Amino acid sequence: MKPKVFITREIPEVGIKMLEDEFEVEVWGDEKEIPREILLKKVKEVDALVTMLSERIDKEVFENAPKLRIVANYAVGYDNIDIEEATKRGIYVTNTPDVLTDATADLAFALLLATARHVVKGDRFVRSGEWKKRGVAWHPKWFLGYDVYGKTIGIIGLGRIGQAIAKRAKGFNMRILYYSRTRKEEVERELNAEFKPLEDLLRESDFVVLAVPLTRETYHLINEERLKLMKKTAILINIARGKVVDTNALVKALKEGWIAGAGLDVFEEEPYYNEELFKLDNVVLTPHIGSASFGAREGMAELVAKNLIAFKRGEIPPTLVNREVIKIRKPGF
Amino acid sequence: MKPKVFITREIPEVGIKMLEDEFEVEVWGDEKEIPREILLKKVKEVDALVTMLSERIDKEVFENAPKLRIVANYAVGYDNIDIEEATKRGIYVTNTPDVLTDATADLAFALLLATARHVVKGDRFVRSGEWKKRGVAWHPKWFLGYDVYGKTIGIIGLGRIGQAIAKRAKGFNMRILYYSRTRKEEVERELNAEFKPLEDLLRESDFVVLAVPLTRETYHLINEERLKLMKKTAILINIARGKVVDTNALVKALKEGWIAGAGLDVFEEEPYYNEELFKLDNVVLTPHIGSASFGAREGMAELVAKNLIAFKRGEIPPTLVNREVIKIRKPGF
Ligand SMILES: NC(=O)c1ccc[n+]([C@@H]2O[C@H](COP(=O)([O-])OP(=O)(O)OC[C@H]3O[C@@H](n4cnc5c(N)ncnc54)[C@H](OP(=O)(O)O)[C@@H]3O)[C@@H](O)[C@H]2O)c1
Ligand SMILES: NC(=O)c1ccc[n+]([C@@H]2O[C@H](COP(=O)([O-])OP(=O)(O)OC[C@H]3O[C@@H](n4cnc5c(N)ncnc54)[C@H](OP(=O)(O)O)[C@@H]3O)[C@@H](O)[C@H]2O)c1
Repeated sequence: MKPKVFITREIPEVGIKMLEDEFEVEVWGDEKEIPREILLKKVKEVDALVTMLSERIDKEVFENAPKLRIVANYAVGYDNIDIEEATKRGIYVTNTPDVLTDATADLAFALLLATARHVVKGDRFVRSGEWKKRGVAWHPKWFLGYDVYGKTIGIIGLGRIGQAIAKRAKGFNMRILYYSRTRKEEVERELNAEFKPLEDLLRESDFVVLAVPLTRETYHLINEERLKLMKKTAILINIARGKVVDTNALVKALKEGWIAGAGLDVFEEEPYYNEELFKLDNVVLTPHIGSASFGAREGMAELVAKNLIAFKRGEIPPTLVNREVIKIRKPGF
Repeated sequence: MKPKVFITREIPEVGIKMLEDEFEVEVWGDEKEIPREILLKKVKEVDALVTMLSERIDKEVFENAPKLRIVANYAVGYDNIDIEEATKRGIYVTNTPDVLTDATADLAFALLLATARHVVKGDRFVRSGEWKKRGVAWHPKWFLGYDVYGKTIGIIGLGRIGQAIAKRAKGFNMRILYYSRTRKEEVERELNAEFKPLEDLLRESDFVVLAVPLTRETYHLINEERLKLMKKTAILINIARGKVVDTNALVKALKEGWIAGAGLDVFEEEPYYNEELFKLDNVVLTPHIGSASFGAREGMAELVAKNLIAFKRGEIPPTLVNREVIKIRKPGF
């Protein structure tokens, strides 16, 4: 167990214990994210790294990590890693797909329902004592929300999570529409999902759900132009990446009533603060807790360890993101 | 259109307009529920009544309503009406089943997911600016919640809404258990639901959902004894009636960690206020908004009108609750 690995956050002990028997492990345990200056210091002697989205693994990090051969992201997304640069350097990059699919799909529906039915607003009304203080038991128009069952859901990005969201949508007998980079006729057949050009999906959906990774092509995909295409009664749900949505445009759309509401788990900056957005009572916000379930956190921890241990043994990591690297340099330290 | 009807709340205009062409309609439009003294005054000359749960239609009301022949509840529950007394007097009682089934089942799942994943707590954390102010982007243990997909759901009361909840549970690939007064083998076959004695359902469920009406038999069904039977990681969801749950016992169970959390849409008194309950961050509360969807409210309004108009025409109301009354007195004014 001579290989050295530095883990940038206190992930589940199950994964740390698996790594301890194969690597010399070090784990960042401060309350705040590891400072850039300290990260550059820590990567100087490591053979492997386990990172969070908060760490920008760019060329500067690689230039300061001469022994680094594998970076395991404790996340399924990898927009925080310069994949092209890594591959060029023969550095393997892994992520945690599948093990967090159901937790994120569950949260996506939690936001869809909470936003559609004003659960957060209702909770505040009761909990604050306003309900009792005002002395009125019920009104027909109070917290009047949108039906979900039988309605149309438009999923943008029909990947691992997009499909999981579609499976749940069938439990609500919804009409499923989707727009994605790759068409999946088999999924279309099995779930009765129907492919639609982005423009038509936006016009026909009662609920628009974002499940695409952040790339040059998805950056601000949902802009002012597209928000205007959506139904005024439609709700936008984002569990993908904040930068996939033009926040200023979204806030404008909500204030002007172009759409009915939005449920967001991701933002353009994290932590995030936007006074105008936070004033709106037709939005539901969560701090990137998509994979925050006991099962997901554990699976992610075990998967990160599996990838590093497989690599140490000269095997191809199970969830390698840049497979071209294999031809550049064979696995191992 | 000589029959007179008094409606105790401003329900959707679609229903009021349907009634206007067949009855002389009067609609209570004050901010607060109609006072008892005024209700007794108003029922003196009416032939029909459209009531909300806030109105207790007991013997005292009947004794003061000599012309009353039909009471249409704008609700599916009717624990606010003395059905036995009504029948005896030849008074027809109708409710609004089915038209609000999907809205309530949707809200039930909204609470299940919101409670399991700490959506309300997360929203407060972001919205209050605490997330940004503290400057920490993410922690592995923050808002750590329970997986829903593939977990076990125990539905108590497998009726219209209980079954709707089970259909949604299949979208989450859940193991479905149920305890109800009547066994439905066909539903067991179609949804893979499994009947279980109440005690076994409580011990085996990860999520316990209440969907039974309030009766002498369901009053405080979930008491201290039964809360102790549930898993310490289980969550209780109540969209039925508040009195089906011993609130003091529930608060004790939550404070002591007997169960993981609870999502409640109904309370023992409405409006409700309970300082100890409202302090708990593992509960989600909504003000009886189960049927608060545009579609449900409209369907309910049309159904109430359909029942009264059918009755006027000497027909049996579509959703008559006390069918024994037909033999007591034929329909009509
Ligand atoms: N909020 C959270 O906590 C959380 C949790 C997990 C994931 N996420 C986010 O969700 C993203 C997706 O996760 P996942 O595992 O489903 O990823 P995945 O299976 O790759 O799915 C991504 C989907 O987006 C499609 N796509 C990519 N670029 C597109 C474009 N330009 N236009 C239309 N569709 C495009 C992909 O198409 P292809 O078939 O062509 O590749 C695929 O269908 C992650 O990258 C991450 O950003 C967030
Ligand atoms: N929160 C809201 O806004 C909202 C909205 C709608 C309804 N509700 C509440 O939900 C209740 C149920 O509505 P629904 O239309 O599903 O009613 P429903 O079809 O009668 O369903 C009630 C279910 O409870 C069962 N049940 C009755 N007594 C029982 C007992 N002692 N033990 C076990 N099971 C028992 C019934 O069995 P059987 O087959 O034997 O009759 C039936 O399966 C309503 O009465 C109301 O109180 C609340």
